[PDB]
Amino acid sequence: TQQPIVTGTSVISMKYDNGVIIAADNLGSYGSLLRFNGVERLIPVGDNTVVGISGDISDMQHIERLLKDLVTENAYDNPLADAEEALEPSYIFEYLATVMYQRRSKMNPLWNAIIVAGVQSNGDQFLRYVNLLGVTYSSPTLATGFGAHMANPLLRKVVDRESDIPKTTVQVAEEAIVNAMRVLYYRDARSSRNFSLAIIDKNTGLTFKKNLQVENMKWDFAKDIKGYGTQKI
Amino acid sequence: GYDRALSIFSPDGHIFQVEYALEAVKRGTCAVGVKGKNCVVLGCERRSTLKLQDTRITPSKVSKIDSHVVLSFSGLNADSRILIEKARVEAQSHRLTLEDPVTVEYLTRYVAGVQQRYTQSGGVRPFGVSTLIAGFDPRDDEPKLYQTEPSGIYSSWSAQTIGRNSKTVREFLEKNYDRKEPPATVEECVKLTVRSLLEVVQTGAKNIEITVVKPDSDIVALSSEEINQYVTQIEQEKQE
Amino acid sequence: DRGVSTFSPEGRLFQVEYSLEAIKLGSTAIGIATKEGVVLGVEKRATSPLLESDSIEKIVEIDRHIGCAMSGLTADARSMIEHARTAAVTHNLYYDEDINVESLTQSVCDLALRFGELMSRPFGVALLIAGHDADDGYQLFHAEPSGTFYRYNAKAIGSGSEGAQAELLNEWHSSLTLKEAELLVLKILKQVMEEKLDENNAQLSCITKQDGFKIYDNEKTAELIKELKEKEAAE
Amino acid sequence: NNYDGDTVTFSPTGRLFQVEYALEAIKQGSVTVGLRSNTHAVLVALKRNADELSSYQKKIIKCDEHMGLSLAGLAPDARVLSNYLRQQCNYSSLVFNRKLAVERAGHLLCDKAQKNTQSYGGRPYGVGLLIIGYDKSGAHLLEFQPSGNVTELYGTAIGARSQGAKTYLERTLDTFIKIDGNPDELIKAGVEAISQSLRDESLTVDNLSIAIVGKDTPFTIYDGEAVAKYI
Amino acid sequence: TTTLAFRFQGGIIVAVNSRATAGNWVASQTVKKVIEINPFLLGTMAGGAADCQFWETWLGSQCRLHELREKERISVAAASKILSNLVYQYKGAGLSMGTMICGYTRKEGPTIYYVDSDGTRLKGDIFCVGSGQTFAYGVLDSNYKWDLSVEDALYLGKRSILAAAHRDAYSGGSVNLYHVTEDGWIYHGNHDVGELFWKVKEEEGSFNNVIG
Amino acid sequence: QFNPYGDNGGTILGIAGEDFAVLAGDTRNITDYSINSRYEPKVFDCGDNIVMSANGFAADGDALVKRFKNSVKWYHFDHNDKKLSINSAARNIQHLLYGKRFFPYYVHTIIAGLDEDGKGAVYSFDPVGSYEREQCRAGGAAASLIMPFLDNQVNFKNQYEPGTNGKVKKPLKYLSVEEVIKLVRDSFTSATERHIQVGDGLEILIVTKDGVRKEFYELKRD
Amino acid sequence: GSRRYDSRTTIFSPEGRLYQVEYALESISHAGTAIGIMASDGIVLAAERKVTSTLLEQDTSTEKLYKLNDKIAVAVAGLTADAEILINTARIHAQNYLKTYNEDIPVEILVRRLSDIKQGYTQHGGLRPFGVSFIYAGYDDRYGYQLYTSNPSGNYTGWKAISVGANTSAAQTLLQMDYKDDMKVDDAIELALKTLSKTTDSSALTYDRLEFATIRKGANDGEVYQKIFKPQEIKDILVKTGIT
Amino acid sequence: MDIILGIRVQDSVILASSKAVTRGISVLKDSDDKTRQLSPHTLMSFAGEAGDTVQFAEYIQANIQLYSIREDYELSPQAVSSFVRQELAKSIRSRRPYQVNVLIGGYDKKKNKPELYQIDYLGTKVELPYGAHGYSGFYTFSLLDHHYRPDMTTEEGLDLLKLCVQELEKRMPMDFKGVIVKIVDKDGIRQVDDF
Ligand SMILES: *[C@@](C)(CO)[C@](*)(O)[C@H](CC(C)C)NC(=O)[C@H](Cc1ccccc1)NC(=O)[C@H](CC(C)C)NC(=O)[C@H](CCc1ccccc1)NC(=O)CN1CCOCC1
Ligand SMILES: [Mg+2]
Repeated sequence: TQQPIVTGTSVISMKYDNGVIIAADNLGSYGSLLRFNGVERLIPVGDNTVVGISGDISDMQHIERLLKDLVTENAYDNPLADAEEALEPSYIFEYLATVMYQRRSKMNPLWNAIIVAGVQSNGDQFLRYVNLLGVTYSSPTLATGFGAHMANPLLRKVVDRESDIPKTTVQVAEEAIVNAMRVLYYRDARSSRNFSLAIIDKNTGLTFKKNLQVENMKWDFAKDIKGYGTQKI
Repeated sequence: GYDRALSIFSPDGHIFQVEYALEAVKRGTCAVGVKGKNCVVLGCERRSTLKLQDTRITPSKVSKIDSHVVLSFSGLNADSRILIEKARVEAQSHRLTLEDPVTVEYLTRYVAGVQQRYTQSGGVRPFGVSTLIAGFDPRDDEPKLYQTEPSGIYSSWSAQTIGRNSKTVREFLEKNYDRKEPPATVEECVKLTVRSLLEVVQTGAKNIEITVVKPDSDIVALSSEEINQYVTQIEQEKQE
Repeated sequence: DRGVSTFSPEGRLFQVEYSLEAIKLGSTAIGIATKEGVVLGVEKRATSPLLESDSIEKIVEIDRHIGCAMSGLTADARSMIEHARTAAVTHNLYYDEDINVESLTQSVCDLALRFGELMSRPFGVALLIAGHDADDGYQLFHAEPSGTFYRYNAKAIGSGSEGAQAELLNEWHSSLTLKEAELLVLKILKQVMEEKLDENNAQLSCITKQDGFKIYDNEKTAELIKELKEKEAAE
Repeated sequence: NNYDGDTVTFSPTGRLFQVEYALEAIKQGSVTVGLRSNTHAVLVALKRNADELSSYQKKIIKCDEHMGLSLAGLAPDARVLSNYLRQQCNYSSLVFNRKLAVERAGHLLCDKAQKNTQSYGGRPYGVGLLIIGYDKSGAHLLEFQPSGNVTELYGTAIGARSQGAKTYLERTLDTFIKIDGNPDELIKAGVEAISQSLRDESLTVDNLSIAIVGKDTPFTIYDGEAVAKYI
Repeated sequence: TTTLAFRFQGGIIVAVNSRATAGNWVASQTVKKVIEINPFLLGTMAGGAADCQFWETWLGSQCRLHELREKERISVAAASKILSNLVYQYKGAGLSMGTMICGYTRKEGPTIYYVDSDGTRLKGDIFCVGSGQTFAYGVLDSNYKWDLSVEDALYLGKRSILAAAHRDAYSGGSVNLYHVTEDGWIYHGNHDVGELFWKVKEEEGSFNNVIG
Repeated sequence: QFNPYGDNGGTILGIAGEDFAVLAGDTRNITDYSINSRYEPKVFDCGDNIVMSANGFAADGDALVKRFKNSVKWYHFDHNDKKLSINSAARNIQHLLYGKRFFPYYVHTIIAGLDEDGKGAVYSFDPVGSYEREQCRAGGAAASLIMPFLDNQVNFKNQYEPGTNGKVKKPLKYLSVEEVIKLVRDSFTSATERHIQVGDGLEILIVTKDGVRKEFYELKRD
Repeated sequence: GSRRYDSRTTIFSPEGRLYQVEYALESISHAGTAIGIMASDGIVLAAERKVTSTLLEQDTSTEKLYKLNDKIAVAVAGLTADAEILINTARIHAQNYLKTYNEDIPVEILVRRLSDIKQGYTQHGGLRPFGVSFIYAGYDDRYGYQLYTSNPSGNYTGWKAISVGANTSAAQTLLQMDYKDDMKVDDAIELALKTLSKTTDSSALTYDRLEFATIRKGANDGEVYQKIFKPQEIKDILVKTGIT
Repeated sequence: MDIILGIRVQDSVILASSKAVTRGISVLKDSDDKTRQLSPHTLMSFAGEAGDTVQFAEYIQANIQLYSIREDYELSPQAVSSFVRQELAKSIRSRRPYQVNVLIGGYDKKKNKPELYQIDYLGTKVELPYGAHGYSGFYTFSLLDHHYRPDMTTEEGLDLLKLCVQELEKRMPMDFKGVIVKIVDKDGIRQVDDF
């Protein structure tokens, strides 16, 4: 039995024609206090997987270490560690999903919501979710926390089903992700303007973008809003 | 824990520790079991090199396992107490779970199983004991007499003897005991048991113990005078 | 002394090889498998005439569809039978079905090598496990203390095993009836036994799909013995 | 002599005699052959019987859909080791959704056998194994020895008179390695290889045992009338 | 549930309904609440479905092991006590079982043992267990006599379940009958309450509360 | 306080024919008022012509299916590749479920296949292992909507022969695979209309002696 | 491994004897003789101290005779250190019985349990047996006055008069000669001392080389008293019987 | 389980125990014997939590019977009661205690005296001339205080016991379906069939 202390908010992601995109802001909240601002919640595993984590940051750092150790362990007595017997997104996910469910079954969970985004060896897109309960699901778009409520609706307008994936380019997909991050900044009280974004493409590989900012925001209409009903001045 | 495999096989296929446990039984005082038509009698030798004994308090050779089953033995006396205790506990445990007292076969099978377990468990030696287990099953009037030995094998006997000079008394019983017509009465069964011990014992004074078991938990041990009457009667008939 | 789980220079486990010598001293047990059933027969071998031979239990039921005969240090077989019976019933509980004869034998043979320095020594008893299942039909297995089991059409174990096995080699064929198999066990038992064979010092049993595992009465076996003697005198 | 009482003792020349005696148990065992191409891997095993009334001891065991082995020596020890492989293959599937690499399979067996050669009380395994499999890096063949030594090979053979089949495969190396996309021809090469280890006896229908695994072929065993094709 | 079993001149009658509920939701109307343990032994099931179903099939395994080891059929007393000692080990853990172990043996004769999850074990001639046990008792007690015929006894057991099936909301579905004799148990069919109620109403002239 | 359980919604349906059996289930995965996936299968081919679904808490359902699939694998290893009969699978699943009697799998489990006589079989389980063979069973969120409809259409309950004064019941008979799939599709479209956790897609697995076939149908996405 | 150095204490000889038990008995046969004599109105315990030195503190010494409870005492023959381990166990067992049943432990029950412990060391554990033989002297309301002996085998027997330790063969013959059933305590006291005086390996039997104890009903009305004799009390009883 | 009474008179101990076994709103049985014979001259009645009562009684019974066989000797009522108390005293600090209250009626053959012990589930032992467990005491104790004499015969004790049962049947809320009465004396244990 836990309670989360330092927390990370939404992680959003979606599939596009050649790969997957995933994003998450760089904030580590401490209740209502926006305590830590340089927190990286996207963690690459190899050159083909990115694990995005929300929830308790201490448990996130624990998972970082597990993934880091997983890469080390896989390299042992493995001449093909950087080739055929390299870590796949599906291997990394199933490992985490096994851990998450074992921990919830011991009534001592890792208080997180995780999205494993990557591209398999055969070029197939991988995008699957797992949380503190051990619950897993996959979808063209996946989001945690407020992202589930606000981002998914926006991202599903682009990729509403499986057949929309080949029709969606990386430019369109990234635009939707960046737009969703802006909406979350408007409406999620535990979000920050600064965020990280990662693209895993089957051709161009892993592109990890840091220090992005929400921009092109609409605030001007606020000046016209006066009072809460009758007030004219 | 002490783990050593003490009971092990030898090149010729023998477990010497089990066979040496039989030698301890062969050293022990003679014990005989004879079952009649409506009873079983357990005879036991007591060596007479021990005078100044207190027969009131000295552990008796025949032990009650339950109100309807008895156990005599030959071999190491200290070892026999461990088997008797385990058997008595199992007897009460059976009544508790099955709501019925043990059969003589079941009790024998349990005791035999314990003896066997000590022939292939690490850190222990076999029991230097062979037992004669006798009695009557609940609500049954058929006499039961079983034998066990250190190896763990057990079997039913019309009449049987164990201990020192047991081969002599077994020889006697083999020609004197008729399968077609066993001892019809208690007196006949006791007499045959005493006769068989008189081939080996020495004197029929305080050397022979007799215990008679009858159906429905009717067990009684004979006194010196009662046994001596059989000894006196047999010797007078012998001089012929 | 020396370790219990030690290899000889020839590449055999000393204790396993010595336990086999103990089995050669044991009373004879013969099994014959047919398409109408499997027959199991044993030499009781009472050490004395006062011993009530009917108490000698060297043929044993494991389940309704599986039977078992033994030879060697027969006291060692009790825990093997106990394990077999539990394995058989447990499998029925988990899977609502009868358990395969081979799977049962494998379960018993897993105990065999669980000794060392687990129990202190190998078993000093060989088992003939006979049974029937829907998949492989009527089967006869020989389970040794080495942990090895062979399936057999016919098999003899015990003191007169090599003589009886040579006899089973000639006599066995794939079209044997149950009645023919019964007489064949009695015939071969009478040849290798020390004392003269009768209903009291020898026991028969069989397992059939229809009636399951059955140990024969002394009255039934006595008639088969009488039938056997008449047929040999008839030519 | 004085240094063969247990596995924990070294001889003056640095030998482990109990491990060597365990190795001797393999030499007494019935011959089995392993060989592979780039697409498939094949096990061929000569099964042994007690007599004409007995069955023929099964030599080949399946470990996963993509892996399995053949045995030579103590069969119960093969059952223990194969069961361990089954669990490790299975652990890899459940936890990582990943088929176990044949090389890791060998590393795991090596390490399991080794622990039994350094500790008091235990004994070495008395069996040699030929593991075949098809994983993400193609076809594989491993030779396991109870000393712990595991070796990846193109082909090999273990058991009694295994030197005959091993010499043949050493000659045939360049031929059978290129039998790609042709299961039956690779088996034929294996059946001809094991035939070089035969004396007085020949390959019959209930004597021969063959197994195969490959690119689009799960690990499957052939016995009885299914191997009559290759005699 | 409603289950009953009573002892009489001609042996033992056992009758049960076949409904299964998850609150007010009627989950099943075709549940076997009698477990055939062996040819001379039966077990009724009331309370937790899984608890009863699991442990009474386990009981049959233990009864089978007994007759293998002892070369003799287990007594009803010993069988019931294996189950009662088992549930007693789990006392407080939350098992819900109200069972009746019915059977015949030579030494005992026809015998019924009530066994529940809080460790109670009672020998008796008549028992009714389940949410509708009171309704069954009412009919059964008022019409019970030791000198009932096998025909009349079977009907009373069936009629008693019907009474409960009618009044108790969590009882219904169908009636399963059994008769246990010196020769063993005999199944006497599955009787749907849908048809049985009207058949009984018409023939017997009872159930006047209901709109005919 | 940490609650180890969750409700992932969805509903499943198993119907047994004469020489076939179907096991259907919607593909929607939810938590509270949110949709997690519009296509997340929860009906699986487990081998030996057994199809299985454990509806309720997905994490427990996935674990159970995973364990049963593994049980089938080991049944082959230990019993000479013997085929696991549907009745044997059912009993095995009871022990899997009851093994966690005091920390249950929060799922309604249904398996379907063919019995040893070749006839269609459906077995349904409660969360702790009580099981029963049935012709018909709905499980999950919309089970209460679907099940009484199945009683009426599959088992012909409350239907009497016209003109017989409600004395002669409508006779029971096996349905064709075509008629059964109609009932499945109509059951799920009706459930989708009136239950918020049901929709998106419908995946049916049909089991015959030839094997396991799949069929997919769209459902309303609101 | 360690197998090399294992003596195997709990095994049989080819003749069916327990090596270690036999050798423990051989050890005990060199220990100072201890005699127990049971009379109709009490019990006597007499024991010879092992070759005493003149500078040994005699009055505050306990080598042979120990008290288990108010009703039971023991005479020791063998390793004293081994005996004390067993004595403390026996003392605890007596108190467990009293705590459980609110009744003083029957003599045989205490003897059996102590003998069962010894038996254990001969059958399992791989440890050497206790090189000790006891003479138990005690009273209870069931059998009255009782004498028992136990030895390293764990076998115990009841006696009217018995000796353990050195020269038991000679001592038992002398006891068998002069003992009779209607004997009193005061007569038994004399027999015990006379027997030691003849069987002793010393030149002459003196007070400083003896331990002595009685268990009488000599207390006031239906109650048992244990008397462990003081040096001066032994000196007096030795003169009173005409040994010195 | 509800009503268990005990009366020690001149030459015997009389135990009366209710026959009703109730679960919920149903009297499941009306002929239940809430007692076990621990030895030929010792009888223990019991009452309390369902399951625990019989499980405890039979466990004690087995232990006493084991003792009797081992020593070929009958334990005194005092010894048995002390053994029982210790078991309950262990129990109360266990993970799950036995919730059982007992009366032990016995005849000491060595003293030639009847003895009645009352032991509650905490392990609280008292020797009494008359005893009761549960709500029964609230009526019977005052009644026995008045009518009881120490030199009474067994027949007088039974009449005194009838007076208690009548009072309980009049003022007790629950129907306990009468009592089984058993007498413990020098000749052992016997049951009164007509009460
Ligand atoms: C009469 C019919 C009613 O009392 C009988 O007593 C029967 C006994 C027969 C069936 C053997 N008892 C029941 O029907 C019994 C009543 C009950 C319910 C819950 C707990 C104890 C007793 N019903 C059950 O046991 C049902 C059987 C189902 C219909 C197959 N099972 C459940 O209710 C399950 C498991 C209950 C449970 C017990 C112990 C631990 C955990 C769970 N629970 C659910 O199905 C929960 N729920 C149902 C709705 O769907 C969402 C989940
Ligand atoms: Mg909807």
